[PDB]
Amino acid sequence: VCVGDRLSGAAARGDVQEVRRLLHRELVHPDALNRFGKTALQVMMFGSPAVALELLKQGASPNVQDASGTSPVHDAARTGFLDTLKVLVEHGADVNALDSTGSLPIHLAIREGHSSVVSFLAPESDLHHRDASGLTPLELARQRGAQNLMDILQGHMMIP
Amino acid sequence: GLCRADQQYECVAEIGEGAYGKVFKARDLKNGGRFVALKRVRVQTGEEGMPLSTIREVAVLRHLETFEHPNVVRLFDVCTVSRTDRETKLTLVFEHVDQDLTTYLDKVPEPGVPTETIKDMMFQLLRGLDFLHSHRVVHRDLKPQNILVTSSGQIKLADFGLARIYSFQMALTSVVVTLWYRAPEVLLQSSYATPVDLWSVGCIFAEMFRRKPLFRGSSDVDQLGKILDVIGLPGEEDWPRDVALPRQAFHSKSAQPIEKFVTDIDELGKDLLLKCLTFNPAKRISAYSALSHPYFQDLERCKEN
Ligand SMILES: [Ca+2]
Repeated sequence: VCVGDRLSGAAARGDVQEVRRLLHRELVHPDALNRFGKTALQVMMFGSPAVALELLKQGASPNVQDASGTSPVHDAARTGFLDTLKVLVEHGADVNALDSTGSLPIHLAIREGHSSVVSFLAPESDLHHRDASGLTPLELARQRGAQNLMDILQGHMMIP
Repeated sequence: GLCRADQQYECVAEIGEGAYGKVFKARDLKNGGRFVALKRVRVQTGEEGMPLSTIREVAVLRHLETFEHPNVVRLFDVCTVSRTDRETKLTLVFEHVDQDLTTYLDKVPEPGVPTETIKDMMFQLLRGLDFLHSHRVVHRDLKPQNILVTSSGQIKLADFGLARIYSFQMALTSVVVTLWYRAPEVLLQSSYATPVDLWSVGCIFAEMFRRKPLFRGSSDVDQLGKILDVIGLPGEEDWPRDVALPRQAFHSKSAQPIEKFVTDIDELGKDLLLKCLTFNPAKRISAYSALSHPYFQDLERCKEN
């Protein structure tokens, strides 16, 4: 269906002027489905917080998932764009959503090395949660040899 | 054909279209669900039953990919999805980065991109370009939209390597072509080579300080006039022979001091800038010589804290 194609195409190109035109000038529903079954917030250029913001201010559902359980907060954390992740969580995105490998957004951020994202997510994330390879966030970091990430995580776990 | 790409990649959004087919953002279901770019390329087959030169360009991209240069996007796979007597359909699977330089420049806070980061990003851009030119690949359409910028500030060049061919005005869709980064020898329809990309680097360098394109023309002739207003009318010996547009058709204008258009650039930057924005392609610096310029002297690559 064609408006969902146009709106999601614009979002995935980071064309914020066409996103704004479609949403405010043509008043299009921000959760319209494209021909692949996705909304614009699922497929958007994740390093453009201005796109996320327009879409969420107009009503987009922040907790959409695809088949597997991947949500926008997983992709923001994997790609490492903390500015867009903060917009998502300010609008109600769940930072403890699980994808199909049973990973949290912080597992993905650790795997890619994104240390400002891991500091932001550490205090709200379930740091005891094990992914499908049996690894908590700290165990994963240690397996990668990521000493800076370990220190961040362990400070949130050593409550005592 | 020979591979089932549809079982490994899930399309999620259409992001583009060229002369060879559409381009999709897709998810790589074998590798975590990371995003990749899927480019469909239909390869013409000729009388003799062999793929025509497009297959040779794809071979060049696979060759380049065995070096794994850090400042070009990775080619993860080439899938042949269909083979008949008239065509091969390939899907090229590229690394996809979710930010371009247009968006980075648009979102950065006042008062703009830090000096040191402009330097680091121009050094990576030129390293990527020197890698391509040293393997005889000219980009030809460098602009902020196909310079990708990772969330850690790594630059990756994208959207190069396939020959320019006719396509039904783009399939009839997507119709406004940007001339803002094109080199004067191309606007004059003269012969072109690798120096065309350093002209574009010069324009992008300026734009990193301005956060607005330097030369905004709307046609070949208007684009040229906007160029010459700044850098001045070239001498008769710098104007190419045998082109349709005469030096005479433009104003006589001297060069303007470049700091009228680019504020905040230091004196080393100005020199490099002017060396990329040199009208005669034979006098323009090369990417490899640009990497040696004194501008890059203090490249402060990751200290402590
Ligand atoms: Ca490789």
